[PDB]
Amino acid sequence: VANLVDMRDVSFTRGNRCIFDNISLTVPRGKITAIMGPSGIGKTTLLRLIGGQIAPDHGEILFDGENIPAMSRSRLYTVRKRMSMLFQSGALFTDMNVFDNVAYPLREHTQLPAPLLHSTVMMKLEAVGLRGAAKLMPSELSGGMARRAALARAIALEPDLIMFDEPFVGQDPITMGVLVKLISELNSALGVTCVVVSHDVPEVLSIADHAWILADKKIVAHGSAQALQANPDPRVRQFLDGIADGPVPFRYPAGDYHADLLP
Amino acid sequence: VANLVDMRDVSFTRGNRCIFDNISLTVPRGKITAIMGPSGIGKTTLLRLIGGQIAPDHGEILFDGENIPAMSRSRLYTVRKRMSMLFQSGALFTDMNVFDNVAYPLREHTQLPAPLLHSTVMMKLEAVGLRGAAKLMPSELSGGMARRAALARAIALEPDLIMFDEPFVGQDPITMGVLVKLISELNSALGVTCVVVSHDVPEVLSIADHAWILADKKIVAHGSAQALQANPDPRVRQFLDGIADGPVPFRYPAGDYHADLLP
Amino acid sequence: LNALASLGHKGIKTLRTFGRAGLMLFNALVGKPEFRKHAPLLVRQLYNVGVLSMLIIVVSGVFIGMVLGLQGYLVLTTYSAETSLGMLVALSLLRELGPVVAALLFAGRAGSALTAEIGLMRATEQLSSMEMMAVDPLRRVISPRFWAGVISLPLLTVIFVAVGIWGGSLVGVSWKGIDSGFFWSAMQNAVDWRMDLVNCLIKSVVFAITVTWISLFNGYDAIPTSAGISRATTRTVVHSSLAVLGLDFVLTALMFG
Amino acid sequence: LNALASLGHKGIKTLRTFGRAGLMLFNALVGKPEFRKHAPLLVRQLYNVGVLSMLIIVVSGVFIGMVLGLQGYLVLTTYSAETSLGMLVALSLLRELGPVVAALLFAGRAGSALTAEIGLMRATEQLSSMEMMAVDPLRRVISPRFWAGVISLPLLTVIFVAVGIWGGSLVGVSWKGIDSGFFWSAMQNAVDWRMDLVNCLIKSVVFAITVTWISLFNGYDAIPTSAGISRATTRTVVHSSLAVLGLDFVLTALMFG
Amino acid sequence: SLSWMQTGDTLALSGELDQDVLLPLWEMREEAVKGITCIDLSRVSRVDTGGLALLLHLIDLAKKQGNNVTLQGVNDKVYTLAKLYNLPADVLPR
Amino acid sequence: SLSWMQTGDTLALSGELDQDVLLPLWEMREEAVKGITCIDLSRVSRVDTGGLALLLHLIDLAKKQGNNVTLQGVNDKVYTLAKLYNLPADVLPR
Ligand SMILES: CCCCCCCC/C=C/CCCCCCCC(=O)O[C@H](COC(=O)CCCCCCCCCCCCCCC)COP(=O)(O)OC[C@@H](O)CO
Ligand SMILES: CCCCCCCC/C=C/CCCCCCCC(=O)O[C@H](COC(=O)CCCCCCCCCCCCCCC)COP(=O)(O)OC[C@@H](O)CO
Ligand SMILES: CCCCCCCC/C=C/CCCCCCCC(=O)O[C@H](COC(=O)CCCCCCCCCCCCCCC)COP(=O)(O)OC[C@@H](O)CO
Ligand SMILES: CCCCCCCC/C=C/CCCCCCCC(=O)O[C@H](COC(=O)CCCCCCCCCCCCCCC)COP(=O)(O)OC[C@@H](O)CO
Ligand SMILES: CCCCCCCC/C=C/CCCCCCCC(=O)O[C@H](COC(=O)CCCCCCCCCCCCCCC)COP(=O)(O)OC[C@@H](O)CO
Ligand SMILES: CCCCCCCC/C=C/CCCCCCCC(=O)O[C@H](COC(=O)CCCCCCCCCCCCCCC)COP(=O)(O)OC[C@@H](O)CO
Ligand SMILES: CCCCCCCC/C=C\CCCCCCCC(=O)O[C@H](COC(=O)CCCCCCCCCCCCCCC)COP(=O)(O)OC[C@@H](O)CO
Ligand SMILES: CCCCCCCC/C=C\CCCCCCCC(=O)O[C@H](COC(=O)CCCCCCCCCCCCCCC)COP(=O)(O)OC[C@@H](O)CO
Ligand SMILES: CCCCCCCC/C=C\CCCCCCCC(=O)O[C@H](COC(=O)CCCCCCCCCCCCCCC)COP(=O)(O)OC[C@@H](O)CO
Ligand SMILES: CCCCCCCC/C=C\CCCCCCCC(=O)O[C@H](COC(=O)CCCCCCCCCCCCCCC)COP(=O)(O)OC[C@@H](O)CO
Repeated sequence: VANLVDMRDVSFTRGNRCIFDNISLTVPRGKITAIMGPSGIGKTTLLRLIGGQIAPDHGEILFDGENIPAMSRSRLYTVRKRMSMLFQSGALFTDMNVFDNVAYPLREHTQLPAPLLHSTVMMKLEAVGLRGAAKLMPSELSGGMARRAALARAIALEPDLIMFDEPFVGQDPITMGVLVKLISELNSALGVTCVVVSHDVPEVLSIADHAWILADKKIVAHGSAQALQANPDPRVRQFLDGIADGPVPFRYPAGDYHADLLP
Repeated sequence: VANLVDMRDVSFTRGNRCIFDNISLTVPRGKITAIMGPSGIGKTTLLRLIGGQIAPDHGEILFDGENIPAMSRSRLYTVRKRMSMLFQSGALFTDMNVFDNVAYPLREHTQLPAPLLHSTVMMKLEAVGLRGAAKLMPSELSGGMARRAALARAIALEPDLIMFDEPFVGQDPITMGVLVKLISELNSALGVTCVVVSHDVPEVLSIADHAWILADKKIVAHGSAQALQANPDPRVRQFLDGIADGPVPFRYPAGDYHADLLP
Repeated sequence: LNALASLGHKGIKTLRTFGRAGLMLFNALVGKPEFRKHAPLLVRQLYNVGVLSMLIIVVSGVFIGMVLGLQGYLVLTTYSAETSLGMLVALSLLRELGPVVAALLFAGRAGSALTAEIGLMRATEQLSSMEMMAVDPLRRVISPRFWAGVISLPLLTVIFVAVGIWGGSLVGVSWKGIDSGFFWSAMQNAVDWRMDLVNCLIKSVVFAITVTWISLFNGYDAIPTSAGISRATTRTVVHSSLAVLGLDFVLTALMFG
Repeated sequence: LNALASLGHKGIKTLRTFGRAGLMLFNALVGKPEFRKHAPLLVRQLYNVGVLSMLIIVVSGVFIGMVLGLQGYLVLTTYSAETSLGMLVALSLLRELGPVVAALLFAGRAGSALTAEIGLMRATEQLSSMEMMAVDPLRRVISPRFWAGVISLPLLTVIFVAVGIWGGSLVGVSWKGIDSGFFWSAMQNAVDWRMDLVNCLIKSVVFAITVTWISLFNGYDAIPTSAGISRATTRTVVHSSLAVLGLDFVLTALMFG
Repeated sequence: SLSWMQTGDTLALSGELDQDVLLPLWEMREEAVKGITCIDLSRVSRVDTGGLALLLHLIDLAKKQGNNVTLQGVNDKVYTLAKLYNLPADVLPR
Repeated sequence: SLSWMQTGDTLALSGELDQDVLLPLWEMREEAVKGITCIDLSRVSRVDTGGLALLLHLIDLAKKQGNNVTLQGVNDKVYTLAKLYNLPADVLPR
């Protein structure tokens, strides 16, 4: 199959608020796919539909041709060894120093000796540049580097899909430059399909091959990087440029003056 | 005095880690001054030296000609009515809805009736665009808008100096576009001197009149926006562009191979 | 030795933790009365500390008085002295159980909620933004919560003793069939106003100062992270329970020794 | 009426909170034993729950036994029965004070630290990143902490009774001068192995299941914010203390009624 | 430092419209806007948000009991504040 | 699916160097690198990080008891992994 992930027509509701009415998006194999949008639309829920967590209300999510919501529990656990997820916190366990975090999925689904496990984790920690930090605890890790240590844990079982949940958020320009270099290197080597969810437009568009913009609950635009910087939609142009006023209003919906100004 | 704030030769230590060896910077009156640098250098401590909080070890901070560390407690409280500070959280009190947050310094140092206090807070809430959100609690505020409600509280007593502590961090491009419009409007009107501390380079340089780059514990560069995009220093060029490797190394300081690779 | 130098290092930083706690309470309670600004602040804190603690106090007092009435009945019925059950239940609550058990439940419910509240106000920079408006946070935040705890634990103790005596009579008179005229009259000429009622109030005021001072300081001195607040909330329950039970022995040797 | 519909709305969502708690414990304790993977995980949790609770248990047991020895001396010396002080101290600890007070201090110190720990593991997405590695977090995180609490509260109760009996003899024999041969021999033929020692262990196992199940569920079901974790930590201390004291009355009416 | 003097139909203000010195002029309402048709304001030093809200209440009072009220003499920095606070044209003329 | 056959001084591997099928070849060490001077590797399908670490341990063993060891036949995708993992030139030749 040319598409690794294929969401057909997905809907979701959280209590009574509606997120994602009838969205549809494809993730090609071997390419970096971006999903961008505003900062309250709940687009980290999109990675939990793909990951085999909370079920949709109506739709079909296909991981390499197989439907994830209509799937057994034991079938879900052996499919989840093919995909990985890097959380925004860098979700490291708070005991177990950086060596024991990376080696944790390799002590669970493998039969490797105590040598070739020391060599494998040291090679994974070197690909992200934290081989010297192998004995530090995660409380000393200065959380720009906690996302790099949780990226070495994500490539441990050699997955087919890595889902990134806001990699560039609150980060310095040097730290954003390191993470852009690492996602580009792990896609050239290893052939991994990457799905990046973010709202940092100039960093993400420098590496993505196909972007999808989720302005309202629909999927209002998609295309390449050059084909999105020429789109004429007003909702698309406000997000990609940073205009203060547009279809998302600067003023809150208020009443009128002369009733609170002169009550 | 042409300089509102004037740090002469300041030093600070936190236990035994040294921050800011011998820095010196001036803040002109009526201009927006930026202070940029990496994301672990403790540059929010710089706003607490100016604010009349924790004292330096060696130096002289002059607010309009008067030394803040050599100052009485009752003299400090009447000088602190001239400066304000916008914290990164948008430090709103968690009871007391958005009207009562903005009206809190106006019920403390003023004698205004119950009319002209309703009209003053409604004018301040309209300048930031949250007049309709006047009865919401801060737990419902969607924290891009919590920084706008805490900006209406900061302009309540008509200060001379507003210190911004990372206004653009983890924010969407539309939300960053609103805050750039508000700091530019409150400096054109009202003549306020603004001091912005950040590590978001393209947003801050679009409004700043003079930037100061704090790479190591020194004050390694300063100048205008065009005069900083032509500086040839290697430490300056890595921060302003986002290079992964340079004088701040990509690799952690490690040992060698052939001892952990082949132990 | 490298062990004696490390022990004297922890003995120095324990001294200046007691000194930071004495400076926090002195600068909160002293200077410029402000009876009109602080009177609405006292009533809101008297809701969080006092009204929200009434469920754990009323329900626990009925169960403890019912266990006392059942366990004291089986002892006294051997010696045909079961009409003295009301004297036994009332005196064992006015000493040593009314003051102590209501202070251990106050430290777990209201003492934990006070450490967690103040440490959250430093994690979100609310106490630093009050100093920038030239408002002293020690007089505006700390001191209305101190007086709300010193007022409400003596009031919660007298509710604990009242519903505990009622639960003891609910077992003795209603279930076991002791004569209710003998039950109540034996209690009334055994309970003195000075040895029993006043000594119950002295204990619950000493406990209310200690529990509230420990609980307010551990939030003010906490490390303002999400893990450092939870560590300080646990530290309140340990330090309050060791201080309530320790002071309870010293006041028992004084008042009834 | 608009009041009856709101009361039945809270009565429905209370039923499915009890159902979520029954599903959490069933899916944690049942299936595929794994005695070698979980044996290092049990020893680390037996340090956090058991070893770190020994300070509040040993110090509180000495003070409570000393108050019992001082208050029971003044009662018994009226009837010249003060050689029966050791029978009074030991029996009032093996029933109703050893089990109960050690469970209230276990709920405040170890029950609060278990709710705060698990709710922090959901706020930092550690439990969701374990499901992505195809590891069940109910068997790997919840169940080693359950058995560590069921093991360590019966062991902390027997330390509480031992240092409480020693503190009672420290007042009776050493300070007041009761004959130590009369003190210890009156205790030894009053304490039965079935009515007193076994009934102390049944109470502390029922209390250990209840306190640990409440404390693990309130962290697993918490709202994963810094204010929602502190609200769930307070909810553990209230729900554990009302359940310990409520079950203590039902077991007292059964065992000694 | 804020005094007001009336010349039949003008309410010529003088001084500074700061927040602290406006309690006399606030508690002299309905007694200073009796037959006023124009507010001079040419002799004020500077004005802030507290003083601008008092100016909105005098024009509101002198309209409900009379005409439409005109102004003059403003500093053209009272107009930058009305630009920032987004005041409509009917509560502050021209 | 990983078998090895020796021809005097070559250790021609065949199959796949996945992580699961390497426990025979790991627990046949010092018995397969006796007089080996060259490792053929021309008949392997694909290799991952677990298999590449086993290859580093065979070249290390066949150097401490003998010569410098050469290779051939590699897929030129074992070289992209050694580029990514930043392996030095003395632990993997050419
Ligand atoms: C001719 C033939 C002759 C035949 C004659 C044959 C028969 C002759 C005798 C028969 C038996 C007599 C029956 C005795 C029945 C009377 C028993 C009784 O009522 O005891 C009362 C209990 O109160 C008490 O202090 C006990 C009160 C306090 C109890 C201690 C608290 C229990 C828990 C500990 C706290 C733990 C920390 C908190 C836990 C976390 C003492 O009140 P009392 O009157 O003394 O006045 C107060 C003042 O004088 C101090 O004593
Ligand atoms: C650190 C911050 C401080 C905050 C302070 C917070 C508030 C402090 C107290 C509030 C009210 C206390 C209510 C107590 C009511 C009890 C007061 C009371 O009447 O008890 C008297 C003794 O008291 C006593 O031993 C002395 C016991 C009372 C002390 C209990 C509280 C201890 C701490 C108090 C410290 C402040 C005191 C300032 C005083 C200079 C007995 O005599 P009484 O006529 O009955 O018959 C005598 C007969 O036996 C022969 O004449
Ligand atoms: C009007 C009457 C007024 C009377 C006035 C009398 C004055 C009474 C003073 C009370 C001070 C209370 C201050 C609070 C002190 C509480 C004691 C305490 O801090 O607890 C532990 C020490 O316990 C300990 O060694 C044992 C601590 C003792 C507890 C305090 C007892 C109070 C006084 C009772 C003495 C009876 C003597 C009887 C002699 C016969 C600390 O360990 P820990 O690192 O794990 O911390 C946990 C965390 O650090 C985990 O890493
Ligand atoms: C000819 C002339 C004749 C002259 C003759 C004149 C004189 C004649 C009499 C003189 C007086 C007799 C003195 C009596 C001294 C004996 C008093 C005594 O020892 O009492 C023991 C106390 O244990 C007990 O259950 C009391 C034990 C439990 C105490 C209750 C716990 C207190 C706290 C409550 C919990 C609150 C919740 C927890 C707090 C949060 C009962 O043990 P007992 O032997 O019965 O064996 C056990 C089994 O038989 C059950 O009874
Ligand atoms: C929800 C998750 C479940 C996790 C389960 C956790 C672990 C569960 C227990 C562990 C060990 C319990 C230690 C208790 C030791 C006490 C056991 C004991 O010997 O007591 C017997 C009675 O017990 C009794 O009434 C019954 C009382 C014991 C029950 C106490 C725990 C209650 C919950 C237990 C539930 C599991 C039980 C599964 C059983 C099918 C008395 O007879 P005994 O020979 O002395 O002389 C009889 C003579 O009087 C005439 O022959
Ligand atoms: C081998 C022996 C096995 C025996 C097995 C027996 C089975 C025993 C079941 C225990 C269930 C324990 C579950 C925990 C329930 C704890 C009770 C509880 O939840 O507390 C409050 C209700 O209290 C209440 O109405 C009162 C609650 C009752 C407490 C539970 C008692 C346990 C049973 C004792 C009954 C004695 C009857 C004696 C009859 C003579 C809640 O309010 P609240 O919104 O503020 O929440 C705080 C927050 O929401 C603030 O917003
Ligand atoms: C109304 C009248 C009654 C009022 C009653 C007044 C009683 C209440 C007063 C103050 C409590 C307020 C809070 C005071 C501070 C809370 C108690 C305290 O000191 O804290 C820790 C206990 O240290 C500890 O080992 C506990 C250390 C011992 C506690 C002292 C026992 C009580 C005093 C016996 C003297 C012993 C001297 C030697 C005996 C001769 C020390 O933190 P530590 O350094 O670990 O840093 C690491 C990290 O935990 C915090 O920095
Ligand atoms: C043996 C027992 C003896 C009798 C015991 C009788 C029961 C106990 C009596 C009085 C104590 C009640 C204290 C009154 C508390 C009132 C104070 C209050 O309103 O607290 C709010 C709710 O509290 C609450 O948990 C609501 C409290 C509920 C009280 C518990 C009633 C349980 C009854 C059903 C249980 C079935 C068990 C079996 C019974 C047969 C907390 O919200 P908060 O303020 O932050 O904001 C406002 C907004 O959120 C509230 O809508
Ligand atoms: C070894 C053998 C012994 C084992 C002992 C077993 C005992 C332990 C079992 C389970 C405890 C585990 C935790 C269970 C849940 C904890 C108790 C619970 O239900 O929670 C709240 C209490 O509601 C409450 O009003 C308390 C409600 C009443 C509590 C029930 C009393 C006990 C059962 C009496 C029946 C009464 C029926 C009527 C009487 C005829 C309900 O949250 P609520 O909806 O507010 O949502 C808002 C927000 O607070 C959370 O959603
Ligand atoms: C009347 C009393 C009767 C006698 C009572 C005697 C006293 C009580 C006896 C035994 C209980 C001790 C339990 C042993 C606990 C040992 C377990 C332990 O090591 O816990 C660590 C420290 O604990 C600790 O608070 C150190 C515990 C200190 C124990 C308290 C000693 C106080 C002595 C000075 C007080 C002066 C008061 C006046 C005395 C005259 C916590 O770190 P954590 O594991 O997370 O990581 C590791 C790394 O951080 C530790 O370096």
